[PDB]
Amino acid sequence: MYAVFQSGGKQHRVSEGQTVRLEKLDIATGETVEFAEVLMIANGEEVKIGVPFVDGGVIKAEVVAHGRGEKVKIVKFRRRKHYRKQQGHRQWFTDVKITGISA
Amino acid sequence: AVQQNKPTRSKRGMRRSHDALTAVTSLSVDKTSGEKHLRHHITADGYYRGRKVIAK
Amino acid sequence: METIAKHRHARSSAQKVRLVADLIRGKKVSQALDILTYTNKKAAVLVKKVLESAIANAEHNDGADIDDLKVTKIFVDEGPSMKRIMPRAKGRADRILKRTSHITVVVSDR
Amino acid sequence: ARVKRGVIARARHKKILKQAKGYYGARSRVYRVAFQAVIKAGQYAYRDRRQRKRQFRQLWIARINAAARQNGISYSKFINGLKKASVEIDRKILADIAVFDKVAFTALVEKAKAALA
Amino acid sequence: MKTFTAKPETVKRDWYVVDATGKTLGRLATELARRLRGKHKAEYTPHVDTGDYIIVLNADKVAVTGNKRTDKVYYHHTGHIGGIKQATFEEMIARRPERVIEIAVKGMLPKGPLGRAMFRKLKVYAGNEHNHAAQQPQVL
RNA sequence: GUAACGGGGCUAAACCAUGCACCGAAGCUGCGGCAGCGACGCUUAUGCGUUGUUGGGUAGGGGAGCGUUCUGUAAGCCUG
RNA sequence: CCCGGCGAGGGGAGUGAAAAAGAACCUGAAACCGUGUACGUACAAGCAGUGGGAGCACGCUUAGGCGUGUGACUGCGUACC
Ligand SMILES: [Mg+2]
Ligand SMILES: [Mg+2]
Ligand SMILES: [Mg+2]
Ligand SMILES: [Mg+2]
Ligand SMILES: [Mg+2]
Ligand SMILES: [Mg+2]
Ligand SMILES: [Mg+2]
Ligand SMILES: [Mg+2]
Ligand SMILES: [Mg+2]
Repeated sequence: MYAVFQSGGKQHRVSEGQTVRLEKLDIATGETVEFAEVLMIANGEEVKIGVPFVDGGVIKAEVVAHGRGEKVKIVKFRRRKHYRKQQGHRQWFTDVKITGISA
Repeated sequence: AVQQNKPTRSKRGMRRSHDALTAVTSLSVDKTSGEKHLRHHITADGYYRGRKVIAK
Repeated sequence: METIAKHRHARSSAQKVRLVADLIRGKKVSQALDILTYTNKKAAVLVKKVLESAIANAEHNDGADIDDLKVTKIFVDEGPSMKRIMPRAKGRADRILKRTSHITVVVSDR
Repeated sequence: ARVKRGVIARARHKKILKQAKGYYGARSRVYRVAFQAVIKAGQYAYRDRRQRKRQFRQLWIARINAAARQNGISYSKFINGLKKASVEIDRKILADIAVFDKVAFTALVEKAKAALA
Repeated sequence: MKTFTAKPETVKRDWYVVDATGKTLGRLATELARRLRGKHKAEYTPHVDTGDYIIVLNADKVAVTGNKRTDKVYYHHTGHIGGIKQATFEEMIARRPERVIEIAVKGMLPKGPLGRAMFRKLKVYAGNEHNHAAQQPQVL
């Protein structure tokens, strides 16, 4: 079954796919707590019942896996006028992985 | 008729294209199993078959 | 040196001579002429001379009389280019580089 | 007491001269390129990356308008159906569903067609 | 990795058969021009070589909207100076739909090379079904 | 040389009225980050997290720095 | 010692730590000129790039959708002082 949701960008195109996302809040480390997503589900969309909504009955969510929420990425990114140069700068996030069970 | 900035490299190296040389390709003729030059019979004696220039 | 000969200066530009060289490689040797003697471009008269000098070095530096050989290598390099001036439109369009090369012919075993 | 410019002289020219692409003629070989061209590159670049965000959007909708309409309701009506929802709003970009999950997409056009009051 | 699906050099070609005996005339060109590129197509990244394969039938059944049945500049000037210019109204040319009218797609394509690859390569005809001088095989 | 819709092309793809929907900017919102000021939470030279807000602008003013040659720290450290 | 005009020039051998120090001789850059290879290229218009981008040549990895080169096609789009 397909997947779908927003939370910091509509990043939920792939089915299970185990792709990065955002970050918990208080801390990242792994393990889990079993967080169902929400019925943003495309009805899961995947079977003889691909549905315009996504809304194909109440409650429909996948549990978050919490594969690996760390790493960063580094990108210089520096501006400069004709008399200055903020050239010196850096801002990143860790985007927790998450594998996501089945729809 | 003056010029102003001109790129020695690349450019010119392009006009040189129409400047490469060429190849001939010709025979030997019955008698000379080699030379014959171009569309000539043979220079060795300058004869196509006999008394032409100098021969037997 | 595995019997060479090469050149230096004389003057005949690189590409000019680099063209005729491509004509001869691989078999060569027994091709001291014909694939060269039957092509007239200045570059040709120059590669042949050194060609023979090279194939001649086969009776001095090494044995293997002239008949086998291969000529597995032939490459020309850019040699110091002479500079001169050229009266033109008051003196702007004048550089003239004579250019020159060599040939560096080789003759090893197949 | 030695400027001896030679010392950074080289490094600077070499720096900008480092335009791999070579571009064309003087655009690499001559220092003239740098602030003339290497500078243009910086300018043309400055605007294109940020102006691009839309050039793709224009494509995204260009295909949605080309996919969703074939099965009833134009792009104009589409997002309007979609517009009505409590949670149902997943934007475009992934909107390219029309290329891989056609069934999803056409199952998504009803989410709007049947949705339009 | 670098996202862009390659150019399998016009990978697949889906055959089709329009009718043209319809009533849309000029409107049809677009969905006829979009098609030979990458309209219904999703993947096969256009811009590069590509296309499809459809075909027109009679087409002789067109009227356009307004009095276009009577207009349409149409001239095919030639490299002849001497004052040429061959203007013929649409109805005057509709007598034999040739490289024009039905061929209203040409002016709608990328033009020049490659776009030129699709060009008339869709076939036209003017009689629908009878002796389809065109490929009889698979079509829709 | 079409050249008095940008072109196509339009009988409505014009206009008038009515209403809904959609596209659309660096505008606003969302998310992250930077800096100044007022506050808030506290901590409390102080400072940091939350928050409200301010950050278009050549001449020109102010404030921070790099990298280079030379001097100290250096017959110390690095090196055939 | 060998090619050559008892040329020029070079190729070996030997000197040397090195001759990739040979007298044009330290290091030897740039313009500029060539040979070789990968790709593009002979129906296509313009500051030659930039944004998108397929293919091809190699390189990827126990696929995982990538790195290097080249760049068809396409939106833009008149150098610097
Ligand atoms: Mg002479
Ligand atoms: Mg002058
Ligand atoms: Mg200096
Ligand atoms: Mg795209
Ligand atoms: Mg917007
Ligand atoms: Mg600073
Ligand atoms: Mg090739
Ligand atoms: Mg790399
Ligand atoms: Mg001009």
